[PDB]
Amino acid sequence: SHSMRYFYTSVSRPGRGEPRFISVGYVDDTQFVRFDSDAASPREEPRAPWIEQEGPEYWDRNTQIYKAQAQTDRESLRNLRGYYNQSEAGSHTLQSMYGCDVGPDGRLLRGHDQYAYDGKDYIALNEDLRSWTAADTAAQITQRKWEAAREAEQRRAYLEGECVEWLRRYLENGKDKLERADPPKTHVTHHPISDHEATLRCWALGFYPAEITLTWQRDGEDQTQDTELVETRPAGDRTFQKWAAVVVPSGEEQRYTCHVQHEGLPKPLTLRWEP
Amino acid sequence: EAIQRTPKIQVYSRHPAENGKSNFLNCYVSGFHPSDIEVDLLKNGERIEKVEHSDLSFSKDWSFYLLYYTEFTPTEKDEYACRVNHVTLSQPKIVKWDRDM
Amino acid sequence: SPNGTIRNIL
Repeated sequence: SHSMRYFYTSVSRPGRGEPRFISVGYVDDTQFVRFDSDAASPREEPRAPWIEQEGPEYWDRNTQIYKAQAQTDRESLRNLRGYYNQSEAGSHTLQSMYGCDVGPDGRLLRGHDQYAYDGKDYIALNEDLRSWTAADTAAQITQRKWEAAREAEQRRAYLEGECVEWLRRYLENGKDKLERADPPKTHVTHHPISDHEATLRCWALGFYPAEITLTWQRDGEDQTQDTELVETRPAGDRTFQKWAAVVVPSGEEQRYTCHVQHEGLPKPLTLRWEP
Repeated sequence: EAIQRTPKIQVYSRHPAENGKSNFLNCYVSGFHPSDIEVDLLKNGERIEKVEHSDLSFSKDWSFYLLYYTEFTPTEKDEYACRVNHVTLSQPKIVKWDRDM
Repeated sequence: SPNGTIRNIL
């Protein structure tokens, strides 16, 4: 089961030129494409090795789409200012996210298409891909325009068709990088706080995909209450890292085990501090 | 306008740090809104010029994330840090690189 | 590949 997503950001300037448009494409937790309107020569560019099979005609075509969407977002930003009666002085943000989820047979599971204005939910295509949920009275104006323009039907055509067919093509071309599960490299470190307590930090490094569970156990019992978890973070090589830390009494370390659940591990892996 | 979200900052190496061993210093900035942000890697207080960043992207709560990264060689003597300025910060926040985190 | 059809304005 896999997903493709496109994330767009448009950021208006207060008479500092037209809005900047940035797009990223993701298959699962791998970025494969990008477009930046502020680049010297704005063009879709590759970000994963498996999209580089695609020839010159693919980058030229997708560049047309982002350039049109940049113009579309610019118009959308002008209208949004009016809906909310905001000054032309302020900088504003329109974000979009759309894409498809497929199963192992490559059949559509779920379609997505939603927008955010200044960090708030604005409008979202419903699960049925025929209707829209508006978050407020400005979004209802958009809803009404789009119901008149039969917009959902065009979005549904892309989500159930094109989206699925592209994701299937990428899953055949990047099969061993996209259906891989890199297991995490795991280790525990020990940092004395004081005379009485020490920190035990459980590391997970170089794993893909990002989804992971680190859990500290004392004599097989969960201590998630006393566990500090960092947010899962990119290593910068398309793999992720995470750590879990628990403050334990000095001399009780051998009673603590770290439990790592990850797709790349056949079953959950159990770690202890190794002095 | 509207909503503002204060950025979370993580400073770390791609690989476990080894003195004299070539590595990558990362500054991961996430959970912020709006997208405008200033990020620098510092070596002994000095801005590193040769730093690359990821393309702007966002999470489930629509908050933004970026990775700023640079090739580096750790030493016992050298200090590295990440400097972040955003509308939500009164002054820039500096997070010192700790090998243990 | 992203949506070929122009998306309507908000």
